[PDB]
Amino acid sequence: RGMHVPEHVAMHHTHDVGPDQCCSSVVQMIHAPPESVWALVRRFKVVVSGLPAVSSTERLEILDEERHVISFSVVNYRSVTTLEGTVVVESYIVDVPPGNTEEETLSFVDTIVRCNLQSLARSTNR
Amino acid sequence: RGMHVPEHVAMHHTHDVGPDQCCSSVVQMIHAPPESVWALVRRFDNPKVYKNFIRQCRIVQLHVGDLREVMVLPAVSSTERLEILDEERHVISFSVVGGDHRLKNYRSVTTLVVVESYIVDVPPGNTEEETLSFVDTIVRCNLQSLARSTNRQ
Repeated sequence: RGMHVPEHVAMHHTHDVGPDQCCSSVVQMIHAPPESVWALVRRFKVVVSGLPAVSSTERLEILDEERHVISFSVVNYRSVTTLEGTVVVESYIVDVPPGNTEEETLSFVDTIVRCNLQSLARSTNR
Repeated sequence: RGMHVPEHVAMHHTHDVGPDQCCSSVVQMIHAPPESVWALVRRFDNPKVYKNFIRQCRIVQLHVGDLREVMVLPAVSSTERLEILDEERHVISFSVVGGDHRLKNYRSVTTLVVVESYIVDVPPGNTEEETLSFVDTIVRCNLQSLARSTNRQ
């Protein structure tokens, strides 16, 4: 967006759009210290079942302990995650393969992140 | 929370866990008044108010006995009722009669002590350590989504 401190969020959360490629931002912050949050955002659970099958092909491309950055990816995703307490932004990338529209998908890959960075705040109250 | 909590968590939750009919609770706590909590949640018209992964939803000619047409990827679509809309003792329950989807019998009791009880005809022709975990997580996200939208935190 142009956050409070988009500084390590810069090169990362900056993703290239495309003709089929997409991406978006988030608002979820925590008041427990940041390194106490990183703690949990470092140990690779949050398929979720539902549909008959469930596949993924994930991979780590960035790991930064000193400044706090872990970039997920697929084998298209390219999730990036950043940080009196702490902030936690979010962004990713994706595909609209014939079958839907961005206002279902990026709102199908949107709604989950809140339910993933919301899971993180409970575990570090405030 | 605690043990003086049956006030309306008796005549509801004390409920028929039959043979293939499972259920489970939900630890959640919000710093707004239960009245402030209730308004956000009361809204059965739009479940979107706070409930996740939903899509557009209508009704039938909100009320007690008036059906709705919520819908959620590939395919699946949910059709519910509102057996109980108790507005004084914060309680909503609603069954998914006339649904399109797999997961069978339902009566999602959301009472406020803030707890959501779910029931699922134990079999979707599948496991049981998954039927609970598939939904109980779905449940999880929503009440967590309930919390956010009111200034609990």
